[PDB]
Amino acid sequence: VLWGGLAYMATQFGILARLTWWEYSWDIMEPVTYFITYGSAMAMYAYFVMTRQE
Amino acid sequence: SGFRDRKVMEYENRIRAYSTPDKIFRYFTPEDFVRSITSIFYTLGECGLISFSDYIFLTTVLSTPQRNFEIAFKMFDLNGDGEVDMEEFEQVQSIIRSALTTYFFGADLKGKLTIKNFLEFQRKLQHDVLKLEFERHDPVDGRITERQFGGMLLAYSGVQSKKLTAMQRQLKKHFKEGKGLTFQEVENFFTFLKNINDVDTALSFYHMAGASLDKVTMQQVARTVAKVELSDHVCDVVFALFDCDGNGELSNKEFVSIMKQRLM
Amino acid sequence: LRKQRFMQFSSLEHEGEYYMTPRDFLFSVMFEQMERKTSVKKLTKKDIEDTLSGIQTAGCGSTFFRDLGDKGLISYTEYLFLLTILTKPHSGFHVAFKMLDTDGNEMIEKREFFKLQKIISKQNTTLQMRFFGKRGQRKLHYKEFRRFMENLQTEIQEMEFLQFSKGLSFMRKEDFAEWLLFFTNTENKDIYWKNVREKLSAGESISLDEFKSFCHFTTHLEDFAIAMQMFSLAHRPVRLAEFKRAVKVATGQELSNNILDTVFKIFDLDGDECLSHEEFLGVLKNR
Amino acid sequence: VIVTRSGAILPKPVKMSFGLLRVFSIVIPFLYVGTLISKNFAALLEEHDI
Amino acid sequence: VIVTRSGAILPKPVKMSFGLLRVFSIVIPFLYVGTLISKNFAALLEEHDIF
Amino acid sequence: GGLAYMATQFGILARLTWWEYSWDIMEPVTYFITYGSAMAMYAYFVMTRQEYVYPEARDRQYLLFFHKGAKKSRFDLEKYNQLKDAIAQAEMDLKRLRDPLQVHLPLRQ
Amino acid sequence: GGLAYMATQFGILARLTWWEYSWDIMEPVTYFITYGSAMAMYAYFVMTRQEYVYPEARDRQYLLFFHKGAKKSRFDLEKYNQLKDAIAQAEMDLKRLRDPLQVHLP
Ligand SMILES: [Ca+2]
Repeated sequence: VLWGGLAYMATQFGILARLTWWEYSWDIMEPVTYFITYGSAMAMYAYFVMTRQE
Repeated sequence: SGFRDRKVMEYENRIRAYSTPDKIFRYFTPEDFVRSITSIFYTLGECGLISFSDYIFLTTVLSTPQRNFEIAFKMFDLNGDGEVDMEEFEQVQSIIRSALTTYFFGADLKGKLTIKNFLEFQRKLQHDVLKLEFERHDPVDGRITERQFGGMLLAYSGVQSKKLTAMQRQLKKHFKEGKGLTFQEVENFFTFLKNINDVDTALSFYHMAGASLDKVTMQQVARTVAKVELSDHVCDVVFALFDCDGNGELSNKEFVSIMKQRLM
Repeated sequence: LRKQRFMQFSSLEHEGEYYMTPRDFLFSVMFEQMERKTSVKKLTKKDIEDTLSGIQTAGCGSTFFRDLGDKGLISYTEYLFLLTILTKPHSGFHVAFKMLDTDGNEMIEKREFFKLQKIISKQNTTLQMRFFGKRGQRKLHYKEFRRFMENLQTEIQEMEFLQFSKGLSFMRKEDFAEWLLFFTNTENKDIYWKNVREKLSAGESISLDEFKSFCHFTTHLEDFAIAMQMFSLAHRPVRLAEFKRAVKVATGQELSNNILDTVFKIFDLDGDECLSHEEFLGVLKNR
Repeated sequence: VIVTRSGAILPKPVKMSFGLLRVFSIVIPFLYVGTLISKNFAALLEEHDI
Repeated sequence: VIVTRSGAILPKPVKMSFGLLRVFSIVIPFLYVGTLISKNFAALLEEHDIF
Repeated sequence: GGLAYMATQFGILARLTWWEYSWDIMEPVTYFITYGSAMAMYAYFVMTRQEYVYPEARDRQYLLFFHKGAKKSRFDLEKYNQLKDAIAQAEMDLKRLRDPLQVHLPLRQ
Repeated sequence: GGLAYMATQFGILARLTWWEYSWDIMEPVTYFITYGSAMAMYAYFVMTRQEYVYPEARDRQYLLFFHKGAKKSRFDLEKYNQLKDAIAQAEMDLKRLRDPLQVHLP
């Protein structure tokens, strides 16, 4: 899972690379890549609701 | 100079929107009065710090509409005899606290002209200020952009509504063909815009229901009340501009009333 | 929602085409709340002869509605048409005519239906009978139309005179207060009632001419206000004689000092015997 | 921690008096001076860029 | 945290000698080279594909 | 509830930036709302001395609802814990006796 | 005084983003402020071997207020510190002597 966790955070950065640089505009991707950040900081709080430890 | 004066450009606008005349004429007055926006004056053998009483008179030479200033003319004639010199004139000028007198009663200031010349004098002044403003918008081919011809309306109306403000901007989308607006097709409209007071009156039956008469007989009844003709396209953009509700027409609360209250 | 009110005062309907009796209208402009109708009478189609029978004796003068008395064909459209001519001063009169096709009634006959069809897009009348004979006959030019304008204005005005003087040809100076108060609608301000209760002396009265002129003066209210712009911004309160010549050139209708002194005596709460703009005009813009 | 090792319930933890209103007494009168020293700066800086 | 468990007071925590200088004199001159590396890199970058 | 607050905070900034106005006029609020939080956290730490970590910040909030919940319900709490102290204190002593009795080893203290 | 500065940095940027400047002209400043702050929160660690953690970082400041101030008011903290443990030691020695399972005093 640790490796599987990283491999996710290495493809999510791989998705937003192709999309941003040489398939779209950064001004198109950005309003997503703030949400993904906030998406994490939502789950990273949801985990605290389920598990009850930070 | 981005944000240098976009406060004073709005502030002086706010002053010219509603404020006290004291500082308003302190901006000398000789001909600086043209600041009242944002060939008579060649005949202005005036004295720089003329007055603010005449100023009060002056804007009313543009503020009072056509049929009404006849009464101001009559009210000016408390001596009767179709003529009144400075005795009553300069007195009611003093009650608030010269070139016009030299233009009316001659440089001698005594020879009392027929005060019927109050009308024509009112005619050219309304024209000249409108004229000079037309050059301020730089008429290309003697014509200005529909967003300029609509802009001066906003400059005339002096209202703070972001929607119609943007509608003024968005008009190039609604009008990308381009025709240009000549000085005559705008002067006729303002003479109508001057006598608005009677239009809504004449439009009261419509006002009892609304829709401001489908933009065409609007132009037709305009000539009736305004004594002057307008073209078709000139008003189409106006209905296109002030169509805030998007209905394709106007309510009294859409265009007319705002004009009516503008006479403050 | 004037239409909803038109339903209230009216009691004659035909498949929804509510016809107004001449009295309902006069009651709709004099009274404010009246409900005694309880009638759907006109369904029997006596209307088509009811009006035309009675209009043949109509008084063309100031009694064109004080002559029929609740029998006549008044459409909801025409109803509003009276409301607009209710408030027209002399200035708008020619224009109100000129607002119509202005090419003689040959182009103005249809304007009546045009008046009607206008309300449709929005969504045999007594007047049309007096305006166009029977089926679009009479050529009611401006002056002839203007005749109908002023008297009908005078009529609603005149009948109002009796309603406060209680029929008597003379209106107590105290009665004349309520009409002004019913006009300015600032009646809850007891200071004016405090003003009239002592400053006004219960004495002589006011005839119809002095009142009808005053009521007509208010028809030209705006043109007066503009002639008062220079003084209002000057804030100098106006004297009687000044106020006379003012309203003289303003409306063209002279008044009597017996009125305006009371108007002064009631509106000069500042006690300087001079009417500032906020004194008279200020309360007049309450409605 | 809800309860100490003994199982006893920890004391009612102290909330600073008027705190929620004690903090506004500093942030709010400083948001404004956070702004006004921008006006007096932009105008102090306009003479060489925008 | 602040006081020992016995109730005593913690010793004087250490501040390194003039460290506030020790950090400026290493952030500033490396803030400076971080610029210089770019401009020279910008030159070579302009002699090729991107700009 | 905080999750709800954190949920709408992701909607009223989603619709308001794709169907509605734009991105380039939400970002200068997008940023000011994170930095808006960072004060609150710090303000929380100044309000009460904790760095505002959830598994702690919950328990402090929980502890308020308890005392305010108990003090309202009039149920005693001081004498309860003093009882609960006397149990463990007495209990732990009994635990020390396991050495000299079951094992005959000197008592620790 | 922290929250003060942490509020003007919202004030300074409030105006500079809508009123008097653009946002695409003021965004790259807030970033170079974030990545300037998160450098201080590291440089602070190199100066004093701990992280910028509010409770600790407060105390490690608080002490330097204490040892400075106590040095000014001249009282021998070293003695107080020394004298303090013996209390919490002699007392503990007594509680160990009145041990209710280890009869020393009946
Ligand atoms: Ca951005």
